[PDB]
Amino acid sequence: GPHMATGQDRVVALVDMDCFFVQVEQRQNPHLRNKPCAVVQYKSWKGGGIIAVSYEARAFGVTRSMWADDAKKLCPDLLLAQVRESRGKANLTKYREASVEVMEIMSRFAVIERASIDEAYVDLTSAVQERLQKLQGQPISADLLPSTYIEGLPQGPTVQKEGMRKQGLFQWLDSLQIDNLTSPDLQLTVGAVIVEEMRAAIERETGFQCSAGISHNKVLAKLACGLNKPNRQTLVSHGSVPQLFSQMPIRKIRSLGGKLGASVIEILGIEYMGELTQFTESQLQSHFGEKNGSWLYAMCRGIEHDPVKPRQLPKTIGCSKNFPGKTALATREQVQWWLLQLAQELEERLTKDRNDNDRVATQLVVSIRVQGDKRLSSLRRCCALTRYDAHKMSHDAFTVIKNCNTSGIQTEWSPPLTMLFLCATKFSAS
DNA sequence: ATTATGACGCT
DNA sequence: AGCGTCAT
Ligand SMILES: Nc1nc2c(ncn2[C@H]2C[C@H](O)[C@@H](COP(=O)(O)NP(=O)(O)OP(=O)(O)O)O2)c(=O)[nH]1
Ligand SMILES: [Mn+2]
Ligand SMILES: [Mn+2]
Repeated sequence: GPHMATGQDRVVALVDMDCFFVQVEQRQNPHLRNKPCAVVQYKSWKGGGIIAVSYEARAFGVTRSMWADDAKKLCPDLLLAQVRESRGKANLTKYREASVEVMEIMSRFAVIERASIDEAYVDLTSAVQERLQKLQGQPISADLLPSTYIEGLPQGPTVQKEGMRKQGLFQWLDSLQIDNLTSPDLQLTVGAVIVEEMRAAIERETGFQCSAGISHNKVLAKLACGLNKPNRQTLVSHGSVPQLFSQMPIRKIRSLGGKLGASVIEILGIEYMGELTQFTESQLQSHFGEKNGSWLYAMCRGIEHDPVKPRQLPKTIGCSKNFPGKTALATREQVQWWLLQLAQELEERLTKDRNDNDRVATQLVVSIRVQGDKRLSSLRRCCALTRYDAHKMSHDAFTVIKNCNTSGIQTEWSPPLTMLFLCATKFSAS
């Protein structure tokens, strides 16, 4: 009872940009704004592959992973923007720079954890304590939460979406105890006020809209963020978890969408996250390992301890290109030329990183895939990265992979390569 | 012939 | 160190 810690110590937010690459292209080209729009890489094969979709286009069924030609079948008026091509490959520099814009704004409010190109976690615990001190017990006005949904409300005792949102927010605010500076629900609420301010700053200063989740940990904040996209934020309280999880398919929780989640479902004969509560911690550890079992036991009760890492910058800088079907690399000249192209992009990105961020990578990872292997990587080899020189990096990558070529002929490469990947890692302050 | 990444766990 | 998983 009283000693049963409830995972309510922290306030954590997850901010995720809406259809990010689409918004970057819509800012640049006003003709794409408020239209069914998608971003594609390449063009020749099936119109190119879609990686981002505006919410207008999603209404027609357009999705990530779809070929543009098929998307045009669903939505003939779909507008398309192509990712830049440099040195023969997709070049994502424009979106990385737009990402830095957003991350720098977020960092004004709190130390952030960059989780991807378009989303970051925020530990708002301390900022919430400060704003609570300033409030002096003043209640929180619904006017300060103009885009916030409270998950699970309204309940009990109404036709429009905004009306439902305000109804739920009113129920939430009317139930709040604002004389208690340690009430977790009050803390989440103040956290949501701060996130409204953060999202307002992002849109004012970049033109980009985002959604957000506010809860007591990273997994619940990420799930919350998804509930009311786009351009809205959602508060998931500790108390909302039993109802939320009672119908939540296990695969919706981050990290359970793959083989482990499928094993949970098959071994335990369950479907929803809430069903996990009936097992003991030892039972779950016995099926899924000590770490996974402890994580599942806590997570199905809304409890998770993974910290928001103080990390605004990526830990690695990498360059990769697939060579599918008949484009697979089958000569030594080909393999060398593409290693050079990747290494030249890598050198450019690394040199800009060193100038911006006062650090130097010290290890080069070379990964390849060979024809007939379904795995992502067929082989990974590291070597030393001592100079930011593309010619040296590509020569070193060739040296570490060249023993892969089973061809007796010096010129031919067999079996052909379906992927090259260069990744700079193990950064040190310079 | 989804593709270009990036994070992290395991042994 | 090299490989596998998860993500998207
Ligand atoms: N190159 C590449 N980029 C990708 C891929 N998948 C996503 N991206 C890029 C393009 C995406 O714009 C960006 C962020 O990924 P999300 O947050 O998962 N999707 P979004 O922000 O579009 O929509 P939502 O409003 O639902 O969050 O990552 C991929 O497979 N490859
Ligand atoms: Mn996004
Ligand atoms: Mn994202």
